[PDB]
Amino acid sequence: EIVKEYMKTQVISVTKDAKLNDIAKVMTEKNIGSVIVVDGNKPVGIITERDIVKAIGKGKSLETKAEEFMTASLITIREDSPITGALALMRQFNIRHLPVVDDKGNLKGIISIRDITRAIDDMMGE
Amino acid sequence: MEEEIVKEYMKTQVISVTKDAKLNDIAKVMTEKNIGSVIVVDGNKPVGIITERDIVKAIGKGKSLETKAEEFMTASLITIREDSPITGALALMRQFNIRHLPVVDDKGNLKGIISIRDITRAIDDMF
Amino acid sequence: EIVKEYMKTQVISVTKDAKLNDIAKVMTEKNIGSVIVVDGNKPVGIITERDIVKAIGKGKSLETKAEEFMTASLITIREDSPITGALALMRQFNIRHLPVVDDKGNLKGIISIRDITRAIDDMMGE
Amino acid sequence: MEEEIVKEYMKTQVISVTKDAKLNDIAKVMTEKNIGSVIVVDGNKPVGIITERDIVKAIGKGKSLETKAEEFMTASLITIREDSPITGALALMRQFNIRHLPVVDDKGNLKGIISIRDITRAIDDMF
Repeated sequence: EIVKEYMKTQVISVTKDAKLNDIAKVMTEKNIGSVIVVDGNKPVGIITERDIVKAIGKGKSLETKAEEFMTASLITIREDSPITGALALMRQFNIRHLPVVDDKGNLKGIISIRDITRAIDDMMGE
Repeated sequence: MEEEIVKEYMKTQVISVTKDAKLNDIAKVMTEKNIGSVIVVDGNKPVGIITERDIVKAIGKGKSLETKAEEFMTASLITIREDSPITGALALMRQFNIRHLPVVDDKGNLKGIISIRDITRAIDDMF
Repeated sequence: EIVKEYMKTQVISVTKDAKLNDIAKVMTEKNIGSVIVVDGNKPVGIITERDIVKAIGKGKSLETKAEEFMTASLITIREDSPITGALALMRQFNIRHLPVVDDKGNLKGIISIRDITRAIDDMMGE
Repeated sequence: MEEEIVKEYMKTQVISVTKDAKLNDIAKVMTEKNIGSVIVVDGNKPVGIITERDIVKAIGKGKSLETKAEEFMTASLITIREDSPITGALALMRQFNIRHLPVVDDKGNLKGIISIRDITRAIDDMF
């Protein structure tokens, strides 16, 4: 089983200077719970619904920039990689989400631990 | 065997906020308690629920940090008494196509939350 | 949801005087884990793989008759009944299996608690 | 984070019978311990497994009550060390398309049983 068959297809992202309220609006209209923060050319972080609640919960304003409340992270994975490969990286880098790119580097999707345990559920004798 | 009752399978010590609690204070509770939702109460009685998504949605709609709970929560008055048999909670969940139900006492006050998973565990238990 | 959509289709049964070793042979060839014991016209009990192991485990011989090691029970349910109806009977009569019959009384199948919890799993917003 | 290891998620205190144990004695253990299967060992080392179905099958094939464990068990030498990382057990399960694995110590002796559900729980835990 590969990342591609379990990741959530998603090419939308937001810049490191994007505003929290604007980010929230994108996620709401696109109907997504997580989003990759890119420093123009590459992913530099991830933002989930929990990160937005936590940011407000810590005293940050609705204008706070993405880079100030996202989970900073540079690691990515190829969509062709085995899911167990994604699991290993999430563990080693302590992250619940992985931006998924192609052989060229273009952002294709995002895969999370939920997807991993799911793929496991889908896969036996006693 | 006798019927198992909600009270013995519900998750107690749930977190709630009043219907006029402000968005920022609610986000603060969820952040400090590390939870993904809270029950909104009106004088101890459940009137809705606020999830992380409800918060993000309200912000994405331009609501300020002072927005009251009742203005952006998911409204719901569906509840089940703690003295109710397990299957009673099940019948209510099916009827309203929902996985969780606030649990109240005979006076209508919030006591806990029971989920569809709690129900199957109760079935497994008695068997 | 009704019993019929979750029960295991099965019209085979064994008599109350049937021998344990013969019962075991039927279940093995038909590849089933449970079986209804009938007193000719109606169900009078149930026999599962566990009952056969338990019978041997208690000192009974391979020749032991069905009625001597089965779970005695006369209750049945219609295949058209709602699953919650099956759950109620299993609870009230303390049994993990229910012989399923039709409007005429013919043995159609057997439904167990596993089927019930399964049907529940298959069925929502948060 | 470091890798979780089999030892911390395996079910210990499992029941085993020797490879020459008789069918009736094995059935007696399973009945008295109220379990659905036992590990068959050869000098503490796992050589197979006997489930309720294996017992019924042997009887249905005319085997007597004195039939030895090794004659009707499901033979299997696939095992995983208790010091192994969780994913190691996972890789072995996938490879052999099986949901459970006997766990042994460095000397090959039976210590427990780890299942695919234990693996997902370990994943949920560390996350």
